[PDB]
Amino acid sequence: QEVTLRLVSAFPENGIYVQRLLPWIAKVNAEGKGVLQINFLGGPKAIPTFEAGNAVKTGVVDMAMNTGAFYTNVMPEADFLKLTQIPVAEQRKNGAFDAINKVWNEKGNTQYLARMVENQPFHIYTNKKIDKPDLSGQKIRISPVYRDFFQALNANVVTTPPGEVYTALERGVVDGYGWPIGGIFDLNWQEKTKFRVDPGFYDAEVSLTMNLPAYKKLTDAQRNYLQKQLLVLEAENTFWTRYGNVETARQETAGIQTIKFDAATSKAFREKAYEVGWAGAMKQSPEVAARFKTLFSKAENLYFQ
Ligand SMILES: O=C(O)C(=O)c1ccccc1
Ligand SMILES: O=C(O)C(=O)c1ccccc1
Repeated sequence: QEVTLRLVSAFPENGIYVQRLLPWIAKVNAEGKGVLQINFLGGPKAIPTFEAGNAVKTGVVDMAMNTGAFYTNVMPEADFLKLTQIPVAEQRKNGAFDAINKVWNEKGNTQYLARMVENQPFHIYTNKKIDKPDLSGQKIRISPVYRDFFQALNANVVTTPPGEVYTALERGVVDGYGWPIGGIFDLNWQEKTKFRVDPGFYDAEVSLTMNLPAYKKLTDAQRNYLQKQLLVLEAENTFWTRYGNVETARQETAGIQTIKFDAATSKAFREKAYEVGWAGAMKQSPEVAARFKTLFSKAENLYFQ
């Protein structure tokens, strides 16, 4: 009657995302005895960051906390969730959530369960000051989130998982990196970060996913309980707006300088991120990308303007 599901984190255990995950697992377990439990396996030391998506697809683990940016090896469509401009509660009402799950099911043998990070724009962080929206000469650490935009800004790019960013900065292998507004202190990157470029762009996606067979094997009661707890997790996404503000102030206090462009240049920079981001998605998966685009836009922005 009680099922135990094995869950891995693609992010380091000392980061904010695992700090959010563990109290939720604790609640699931405390309230789920006799019904459903989650066995947290650990972070990248258990399964490498870029392998967690495949581990879920193949059932080596039941569940993961991960970003689609880390499992483009399963399906390139996985990276598209950075382009959401409505929050997950609204995605559940407008068909976006179901559309995501349809693709994840078919192309990845994966059920898309919940989004536990949103309202976290991405930024360029760098040690080489710029005064225009261009990165010529710079070598920047990335995941797939940033590839299209940073290449369009003339950056050289190199892929690393989050746990190798500190080392890349320490060795001076990169001038900078992409990351959300929040979290740069968790793995001590502030030590080697001089600037953050504004504005931010896209919206970070960190979600829970599950092996599709394992999801289908749940009893109705187990699935209903899991769903209740998944919505409980998402209801706490109000945190992210607070965290963004605190982290922005924390960077200023730490002496990280904000690079700002004028109003027109800033507006065009964020527009460019979305234009090239969607153009890349469209090349990668025309039908899925086009469909997601119509479901991911703000209600106020989806028609003629
Ligand atoms: O820069 C990354 O590693 C990345 O892709 C990501 C995605 C979501 C949240 C934080 C980082
Ligand atoms: O709201 C905060 O002060 C904040 O940034 C934070 C960070 C981690 C846990 C709790 C709060």
